[PDB]
Amino acid sequence: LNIKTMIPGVPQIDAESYILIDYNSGKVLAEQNADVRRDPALLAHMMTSYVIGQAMKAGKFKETDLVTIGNDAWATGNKGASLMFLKPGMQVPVSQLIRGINLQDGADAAVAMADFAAGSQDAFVGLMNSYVNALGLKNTHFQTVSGGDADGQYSSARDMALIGQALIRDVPNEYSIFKEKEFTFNGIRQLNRNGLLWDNSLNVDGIMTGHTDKAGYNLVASATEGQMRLISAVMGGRTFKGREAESKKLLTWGFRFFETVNPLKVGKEFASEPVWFGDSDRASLGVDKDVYLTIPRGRMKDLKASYVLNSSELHAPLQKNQVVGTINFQLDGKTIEQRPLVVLQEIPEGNF
Ligand SMILES: [Cl-]
Ligand code: NA
Repeated sequence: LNIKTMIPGVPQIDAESYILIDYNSGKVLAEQNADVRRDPALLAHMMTSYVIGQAMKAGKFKETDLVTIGNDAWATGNKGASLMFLKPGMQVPVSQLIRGINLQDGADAAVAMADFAAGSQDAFVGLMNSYVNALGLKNTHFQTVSGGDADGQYSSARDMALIGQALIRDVPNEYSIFKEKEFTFNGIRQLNRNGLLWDNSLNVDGIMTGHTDKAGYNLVASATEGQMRLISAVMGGRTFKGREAESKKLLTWGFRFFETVNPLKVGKEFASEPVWFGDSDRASLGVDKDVYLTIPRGRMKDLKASYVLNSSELHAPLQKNQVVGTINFQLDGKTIEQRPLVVLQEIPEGNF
């Protein structure tokens, strides 16, 4: 009812679905049909990139390793021109192939990497589906690594934003690939088709874009402003003209009306409480995971922190990171965010 306590209107987005989330807090800022199962088109390669990134993180291979191209990679919609051939017998560096997945149809480079990383396309696809389970995605399923007609291949705006968040969070060295405006594939210079990388009003460093007639226009974008990072997923975009415009509009809106606060870090003492029957007198209390809250912009000065304990008194023995209560964060008297209150240091039984 104030200009201070206002609820912002969401801009009109000419697309079938969308979601906008904060990367750190995972807070959902805006959504429409975010769980509707859709053709992801070329965004499916975000999951391809994710699995590849996990393989490299785990030291399975390196960007300098040479990959031989098979007949499997050649058979994808079968050189009559195109110096963009991944022809059989070639041995391409992993560096070229992981970037070539992002480029044009990633089909032949994705098929080559699938065999390299997982032995076969089917096994690799099994890995994409195990990570759908690991990431908790409820509306994503993969059928193929090449391109994406595939009638049993789908995702949603939310699930695609979550894949973008995991890419950034879990495999940042693979995520770095996405901001490169240009790279050389097979000796020929390519440009990044994420045009928002050239936007000087926004700091966008990801992620992927893809259009087909059945899937419409699709973009997953990530943008930063200081320490704040937003992720948008816009899918089933209706027009060419809005294919980057709609996502820009969403991203700028989330930065204008929301700010992400970090009230408390792992290991820092939020409160202390006395503990009975221990070797020590007081329990050091806080969190086991960094607290990130996304709140209305202008409100961070007004945010109030408090806590409640699971009990009347703390009794030893207390394990490190044992949950003993709840931290509540309030604005205007109402609790908007809660986190678990843990023991920061073990208090074994004793005397006291
Ligand atoms: Cl993993
Ligand atoms: Na590695």
